[PDB]
This record gives sequence, structure tokens and C-alpha cells, in this order.
Amino acid sequence: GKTVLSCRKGNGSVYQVHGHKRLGPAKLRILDYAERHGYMRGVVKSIEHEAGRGAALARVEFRHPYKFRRVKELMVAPEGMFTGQSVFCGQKAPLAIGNVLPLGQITEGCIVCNVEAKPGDRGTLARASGDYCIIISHNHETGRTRLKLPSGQKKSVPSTSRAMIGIISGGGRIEKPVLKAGNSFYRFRGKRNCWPKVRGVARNPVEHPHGGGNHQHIGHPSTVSRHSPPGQKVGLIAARRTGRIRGGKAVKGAW
Amino acid sequence: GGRKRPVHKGITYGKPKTSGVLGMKLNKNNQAVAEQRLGKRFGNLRVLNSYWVNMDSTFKWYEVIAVD
Amino acid sequence: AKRTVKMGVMGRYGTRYGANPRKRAKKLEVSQHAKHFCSFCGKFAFRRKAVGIWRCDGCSKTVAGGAYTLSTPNNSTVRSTVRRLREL
RNA sequence: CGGGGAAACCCAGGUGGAGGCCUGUAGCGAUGCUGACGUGCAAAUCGCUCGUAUGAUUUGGGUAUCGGAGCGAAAGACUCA
RNA sequence: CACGAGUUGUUCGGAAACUGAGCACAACGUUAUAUCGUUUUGUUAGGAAAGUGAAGGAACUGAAAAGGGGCAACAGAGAACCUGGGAUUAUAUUCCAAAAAGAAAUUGCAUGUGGG
RNA sequence: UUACUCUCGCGUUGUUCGGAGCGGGGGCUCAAGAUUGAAAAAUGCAUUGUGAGUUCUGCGCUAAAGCAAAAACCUGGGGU
RNA sequence: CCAACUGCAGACCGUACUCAUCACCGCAUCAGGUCCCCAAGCAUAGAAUGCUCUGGUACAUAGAGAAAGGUACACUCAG
RNA sequence: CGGGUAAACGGCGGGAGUAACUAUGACUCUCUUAAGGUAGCCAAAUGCCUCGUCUUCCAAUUAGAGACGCGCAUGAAUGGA
RNA sequence: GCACCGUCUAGGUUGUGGGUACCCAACCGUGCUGUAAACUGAACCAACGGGAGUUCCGGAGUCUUGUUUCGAGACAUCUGCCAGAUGGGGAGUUUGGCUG
Ligand SMILES: [K+]
Ligand SMILES: [K+]
Ligand SMILES: [K+]
Ligand SMILES: [Mg+2]
Ligand SMILES: [Mg+2]
Ligand SMILES: [Mg+2]
Ligand SMILES: [Mg+2]
Ligand SMILES: [Mg+2]
Ligand SMILES: [Mg+2]
Ligand SMILES: [Mg+2]
Ligand SMILES: [Mg+2]
Ligand SMILES: [Mg+2]
Ligand SMILES: [Mg+2]
Ligand SMILES: [Mg+2]
Ligand SMILES: [Mg+2]
Ligand SMILES: [Mg+2]
Ligand SMILES: [Mg+2]
Ligand SMILES: [Mg+2]
Ligand SMILES: [Mg+2]
Ligand SMILES: [Mg+2]
Ligand SMILES: [Mg+2]
Ligand SMILES: [Mg+2]
Ligand SMILES: [Mg+2]
Ligand SMILES: [Mg+2]
Ligand SMILES: [Mg+2]
Ligand SMILES: [Mg+2]
Ligand SMILES: [Mg+2]
Ligand SMILES: [Mg+2]
Ligand SMILES: [Mg+2]
Ligand SMILES: [Mg+2]
Ligand SMILES: [Mg+2]
Ligand SMILES: [Mg+2]
Ligand SMILES: [Mg+2]
Ligand SMILES: [Mg+2]
Ligand SMILES: [Mg+2]
Ligand SMILES: [Mg+2]
Ligand SMILES: [Mg+2]
Ligand SMILES: [Mg+2]
Ligand SMILES: [Mg+2]
Ligand SMILES: [Mg+2]
Ligand SMILES: [Mg+2]
Ligand SMILES: [Mg+2]
Ligand code: NA
Ligand code: NA
Ligand code: NA
Ligand SMILES: [Zn+2]
Repeated sequence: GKTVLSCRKGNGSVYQVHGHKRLGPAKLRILDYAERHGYMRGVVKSIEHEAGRGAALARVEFRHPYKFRRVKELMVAPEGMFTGQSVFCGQKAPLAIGNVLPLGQITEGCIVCNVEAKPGDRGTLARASGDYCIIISHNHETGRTRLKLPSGQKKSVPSTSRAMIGIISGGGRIEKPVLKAGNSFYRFRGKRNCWPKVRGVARNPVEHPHGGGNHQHIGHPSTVSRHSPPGQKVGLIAARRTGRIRGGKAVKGAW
Repeated sequence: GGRKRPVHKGITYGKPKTSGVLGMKLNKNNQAVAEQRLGKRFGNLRVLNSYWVNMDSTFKWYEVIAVD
Repeated sequence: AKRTVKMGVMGRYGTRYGANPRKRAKKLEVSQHAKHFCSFCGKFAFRRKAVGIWRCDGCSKTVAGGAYTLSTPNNSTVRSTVRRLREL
């Protein structure tokens, strides 16, 4: 046979990110001495849109702590942030929308976004538009904090990790039907070469395990083992169950 | 470690007798390999001999004597 | 006189994409082209530029919020919760 | 902007110029005559007729991905007859 | 077919001298084998890659500033000149000579004049 | 500036603007043109008035699509 | 040091011709293919189509000439 | 070994008796499966027999349409209408 | 057992112009001069003081049984080597004869 498309995508080539129009990575400030001991105050200068991203980005200007110059930061903007607003980041920052505080200083039951999984990572959780995390509890003896993630799972992180107060802007995006093939074309133009999609049963046996036959059909079960080699692991990978879900929907993911 | 045969995706052709990819061994020892590496890198010297100096889980170290 | 009975702005689609999908998109289409109230200044002059980006004609101020409306209902709840926790 | 109504709203006349909208050049294609030619003008062309023509549109230069492999809105199509 | 001729620029196009999709020298690593890999998400390399402003008494000597050296657009950025000619067999915004047919703009270095 | 007092006013072909300062009087400035002259008649060949077309320019700047970067240059804040 | 004035000097490569029913690819001076700029008058909605001033061309083997049968971006036919 | 899962691959029955003319069986026994095809639809691009049977269309229709259904071998995201 | 290494500290408790309003010492605290909904100013190449024109200190705390910091941690895909399952993802090969 020949190589399957899912395996071919791993070489890179014509399947990489279209990033020419993007403004750069979005991240928090660097966890420095001022952030660890006091606070820093910056000003929001502009709010902008980036190709391929549903949330708005904010440019925030700070003063350099050691030299005579200005520093510009690009961050994911929570809903309600406006130009001219003051942003406080550090240990002694007050509790308000847009500020960045250590998790140990945030009251239980609060809504946060742009959460650091590890201290100094500059934000890796709850970044897509309309998403957020919920603080559950603190453990002062262990120095840890419990969080509920957008997926519904629960995670424990060190209390030194930082977070921003509020929810990510741009929520409600997926409620509007697309209605046209051209709209999907423009939607994926800013992201990558992954559209349109061709069904596996519409291909030939040389290219896909589902191809061939005098009827369009899969001749074997479409649930495949976790141990299947690349080129064979297509379909429903290591599925615990199939079919329409009756009753409550369980939380997805590993134990 | 042992030598891995450099074929695309670990696929061999021909008789089944020549199908091993991981269990083959190089017909030349690591001391000779180290001497050849040094000699190819520094072409203005002459290699005389070498000896074993140390070893760990991943690496072996030899000392090579050269003359000008 | 009134030019359509049921579909106001979706009339540009003719007879194509189906009644229910057109109906669901109409509510969000109307919202994203209307003028919203500005708490700064006092005018109904907030217009969406790009998804999640709103600019005031009078204030000349830019605010981040909402894909198709200026403020999401979930945002209003969060502001009240944060204010209450701060006052503790 | 005219008329009606207690109110919610209803009827009529203009303005404006939306749409993977319609007729139709250039462009991009190739339905039928199973037409011409079939030691040809041509190792796939010619005539009339025909599809679409503001968009998932057409096109120049540059640049990236290949032979147990590449690419493919998927015909085992295409990769210098 | 044979013999003999013809393409003239401070300003036109390129380069000197930009960056883009991108390439891959050095460096490091790997391979029995470099003819392999990394090399723009501000950016090489376990990584000591800055070689001269002022000075100070006329050549020296050394402070400052993180992230090596290049290439890739004759349709993107950039770019100081126009008309007339009776001036060719063939070139011209390129040739014309003191009444330059003439009228300009711009770069480098020097000399007066004025001001400081 | 009792301008919107009780149908407020200005304005476009057109989807609007004003106590966060409309309209009127008098001014400052920018962009595109017009006019007077030098060039320029010494050249060229053997005239100055209206309608139609025409993207330079101005009218400031669909979208889950929101429209490259750098060299070079300009101005300012400090200091001398 | 700065402003006009003035004096001198302004280096390198390209530049003929073609761009196509004869100058390029298709074995060829092949009814195929090949990117860009300027685009007059009348009819008319008009870059449709028909004719015309400027510019260009008369190059495509020809002469004589009512057989049958053909091809045609050529027609007509009583009931 | 023991649990779950079909919008996973897939599957979804036969025999006889019986109503005051006859016919047909609402009804009753019997063998059996993991379950025995539900709502719908049809001589349909899926029906062998087959040019099925009735009506309509014509002077005359192996064609067309509307009905009927024991459906060789229709049927529900292998998606049905 | 006693010495030495081996010490400092923010803050808290107890009619117009130009100026004054301390020190205690002890505990708490642990390197602290700014904000406590928000709605766009500025900040660099030291002023000053002291010891012996030009130095050296302070302003700007000192020290290092030494790790850049944070999170794990002798576990771990962390490295190499043996061993067993699974494995059309892939390779090689085969798929008798007679015969109206
Ligand atoms: K694609
Ligand atoms: K199949
Ligand atoms: K098929
Ligand atoms: Mg990338
Ligand atoms: Mg097929
Ligand atoms: Mg296969
Ligand atoms: Mg199908
Ligand atoms: Mg399979
Ligand atoms: Mg090895
Ligand atoms: Mg072999
Ligand atoms: Mg060797
Ligand atoms: Mg059409
Ligand atoms: Mg034919
Ligand atoms: Mg086939
Ligand atoms: Mg010749
Ligand atoms: Mg010659
Ligand atoms: Mg990279
Ligand atoms: Mg680049
Ligand atoms: Mg570099
Ligand atoms: Mg250019
Ligand atoms: Mg030039
Ligand atoms: Mg010529
Ligand atoms: Mg008024
Ligand atoms: Mg020429
Ligand atoms: Mg031409
Ligand atoms: Mg010819
Ligand atoms: Mg030709
Ligand atoms: Mg007319
Ligand atoms: Mg024409
Ligand atoms: Mg015409
Ligand atoms: Mg001929
Ligand atoms: Mg002729
Ligand atoms: Mg004839
Ligand atoms: Mg007739
Ligand atoms: Mg049934
Ligand atoms: Mg049937
Ligand atoms: Mg008939
Ligand atoms: Mg029928
Ligand atoms: Mg089902
Ligand atoms: Mg079926
Ligand atoms: Mg550590
Ligand atoms: Mg095989
Ligand atoms: Na970019
Ligand atoms: Na093999
Ligand atoms: Na229109
Ligand atoms: Zn406002």
C-alpha cells in the first residue's frame, strides 16, 4: 500500500501553520522580583484581532524595572478590558478584573483565566474564547490549590502559580451556523491546510484501511486498539463505548 | 549499544535471511571507531595508539596518542 | 412600506439555506450590527469591528467582549461575584 | 415621509444598493452533433451549439513537498507525449 | 548566401544599499560513512563570537552597549532630467560645444563673502 | 451659546450630527486647484468658450475573512 | 561652526532586433500554446455585432470551368 | 474468568385448527431465537415468476401515471419518509 | 559542656513666605518608601555626607561547608542490554493432478 494521510501530515511540508499575519505568541509577564514581592502597574494601549484566533488580544505597556525604557506585552484579553485601563500584576495586586495574582491570594470560589500550570510558565490553561477555570479549595499545609478546568476535570497546582481574574473575551462564537462552504474556506484559511475532508470509505484500498468494495462500507469493526501501529490506528481509537449517549454525559479524558 | 540497520521505516527486501533491523552488530570495535573519528577530524597528526579510560551507561571514553 | 414579512436581513440569501438555520443566524446577525449603549460617555454608539472587538463612535474607546453582543450574560454574573468577594 | 389606532401595532409611497442571485462580453471550461478531419493544420485540432462569468474566481514571478515516495473537493487522477 | 558596418547615460533598469515566503556557511550534535539534522514564535552555539566614542598627554591606549556571518523581489520598499533638433543607412529622456538649441536637479571635496 | 421649547436646529444621492459644545460673526491651518510672471520665441506647424467619457485625487481611514515587514528619513523629551 | 555663492570631479554592467497565422515551445516559416501597457467615428444598453478616418496589408500554388458522389461558420419547397 | 458498549462490524422465524352461505381468520394450540423487521415505503435505479392484477392515458401502448402487497431478496445516521 | 565562625533592618506595639516638633530600650515582623474597582503625565549618565586636590568609604546592609531559579527525585521513557506477548502497518512466498 501507500502512506495514509494522517501519517503523511507528520512530515510537516504543506500542512504547517499559516502564521504570516499573526502578531506573535500571547503570554503573561515574566515572573520577576517585582512580581514576587510587590506589584507592577501597566496601561492598556490597544485591543486587536489576530488571524486564526477567536479571542481578542491586548497590548499592555509597563516600565522596565532596571533600565530607562518601556516594555510592551501581548496578552489574551479578558472580557471587559478597555483602552486606558490600569493593570496590576504581582503579589500585592488588588482583586479586580484584569489583574494578575498568585493563586494563594485569590478567594475560593473565584473565576479565573490564563492559569499557569507550573510557576513561571506564563499561562497555559483556559485561554480559548469564553472559557474559564473555577477555584475550589486551598491546602496551606501542602501549599497547593484545587481547580476545576473547562473540560470538567479537577487539577491540583502549586499556590505560587499566577492567574488572571475574569473570563476570556469573544464568547458565544460557535452559536452561529456557518451555512456556506465558502465561510468554512475563509475560516480555515487563517489556520491551516486541513479542509475539506474526504471520507475514508470513499478512497481506494491502497490508501486507507476503509477503502474499496462494491459498496461503500467498512468491512470490520471501526474500534481499534491502543497498540495499533501507525497506518492502522484509524477510526474510533481505543473507544470505551459507542453509540448515542443516554442520560448524563461522562467527563472525557484519562483517569 | 548495538548497530541499527539504516533502512527506511525498518523495511527490508529480498530473502527473509536479511530481514533483521535491530539484532545485527558492527564488525568493528568502538576503540577503532574512536581512533578513526579523531584521525578524520585532525588530518595534520599521526595516530599511534589508544587506551580505555572510563565508561558509563551511555558512553565510553578512550584516550588517543598522536604525534606531529 | 414594509418590504418583507418574515425575513428582514436574511432576504439576501434568497431561498437557499433552510428556514431553521436562517432563523437561528438572524438573531445573532441583528445583534452584531446594532448600536450598543456605552457606559463611558452616554451614547448608543458601540459598533463591532471584528469578532470580540467593539469601538465607540463618540468616546473613540475600544472594548473587548462578546462575539456577537457587547456583553455576555455570563460576564454580568462574574462582575457581581468579584465585587462581592472584594468587599469581604 | 402620508394615512389608521386607546394601546400594542397595521397599511401605502420614496431612498439605498445586499446576494458562493439572474441575462450576457473578455476570461476560465468542454454538453451535443456520436458534425469535419481521421497516412490531419494537429502523436487530441477545427465549426456551430453549450456551462460559468464578485467568487470555494482567473492569472505572472518567487518559494516549499517526490519514487518501496509525493500530492489529491477521491477519477487509482497527476508527478516534463 | 558573401563582404562591409551598427548598440554612446552623474539623473533610464540593476548593483553599490531594504525586508518577505524561504535557503543553509559557521557552531554543536549524530552517523561504520556528512554527501545528515538544528539554524525568525527576537533570532546561532555548554555559549568567553562587541576591537573603538571620547579621551590622556600623535600615534597609541580603552568605556559603552545581550542574542555569529551571509543570500533570497529587473512587477513589493527605494530611485537627483526635461523639452527642441535639418541629429544616423542602422542608437538615443544616452548624440548636439561657447549664443553648448538649451533650461534644471543632485553627491563629494575645497575657496572667498556674510553672520556667530 | 435659554442651542432642544414641547412638532429644536444644521447637512448628504446615501445608511447622522450637537452642552463631551449645534448654528451665526471673525479668524488659524492642511490638501487639491485657479491666476500673475521667469523659462518662452529665439522653439514648433505652415483659439477660446460649452456638453460626454476618463481613477490622479477628494469625499479620513461579505467577515467564525478585519487586509506585510525593514532600510532610509523627519520631529520631539532630556542633556551639552 | 552655520547660510547661500563659486571652483573641480561625478566610477561599474545593460542599451542592435524580435516578442509571433515566419524571429519562443511543439522534429518545420505547423489553423495548437504563451504574461503587461495605449485603444478613434456612426448605429446601439454596449469592449455584443455591422461598417469606416489614421496605422497596416493584398502574404497563404495558380488558370480554365454547370459530370456523378461529397464538405459547408449556405438556401427554398405544393398537400 | 467476570462486567459495559450497536449514530462498533453487523443481525432482526416457522407449522397447523377456528366466526349462522361460502371466503378470510379477530381467537386458540405447537416447534423454536441473542432478538424474531416496529413507524414508514414499493413490481421503486431494489420483484425471479413477470409483458403481475385493477384504473387512466391511445383507433391500437412489453412504455408513463395512480392504486393493491404472501416484499425470490424493502426498511430506519450500513440512515427511513 | 563553655567559647569562635556570628551582624544589620522597613514597618507595628509601648495676610502671605520660610522652619521646629526627638531619643527610649524591649517584643512582633522578615528585607518591606507606591495602589485596594478602573477610565492613557514625567522618571537614565547621583545630589549630599564623612576620613586621609584627589582619593577612599556611605548613600545603595553583611556573609557563603560553593548549587541560575522553580517543580519532581533515586522513582521515572531516564540510557543501554536480555526476555515474553501483540502485531496485513510492512516484507518474502505458495495457493496439487486427472478431466470428450
Ligand atoms: K485543502
Ligand atoms: K471497504
Ligand atoms: K466505488
Ligand atoms: Mg511555523
Ligand atoms: Mg472510487
Ligand atoms: Mg490495506
Ligand atoms: Mg452510502
Ligand atoms: Mg482491518
Ligand atoms: Mg548505535
Ligand atoms: Mg536483502
Ligand atoms: Mg569509523
Ligand atoms: Mg449565470
Ligand atoms: Mg464524430
Ligand atoms: Mg475503480
Ligand atoms: Mg547569414
Ligand atoms: Mg559580419
Ligand atoms: Mg524552528
Ligand atoms: Mg525570513
Ligand atoms: Mg542569523
Ligand atoms: Mg520596484
Ligand atoms: Mg535609476
Ligand atoms: Mg530602431
Ligand atoms: Mg437646539
Ligand atoms: Mg531599441
Ligand atoms: Mg506585443
Ligand atoms: Mg503563413
Ligand atoms: Mg502558429
Ligand atoms: Mg442613439
Ligand atoms: Mg468585439
Ligand atoms: Mg463595438
Ligand atoms: Mg495552404
Ligand atoms: Mg493571395
Ligand atoms: Mg458538385
Ligand atoms: Mg412542405
Ligand atoms: Mg411492515
Ligand atoms: Mg414490492
Ligand atoms: Mg410513444
Ligand atoms: Mg407504479
Ligand atoms: Mg438503529
Ligand atoms: Mg439497504
Ligand atoms: Mg533543584
Ligand atoms: Mg502480503
Ligand atoms: Na507574523
Ligand atoms: Na525488515
Ligand atoms: Na446588483
Ligand atoms: Zn462612548
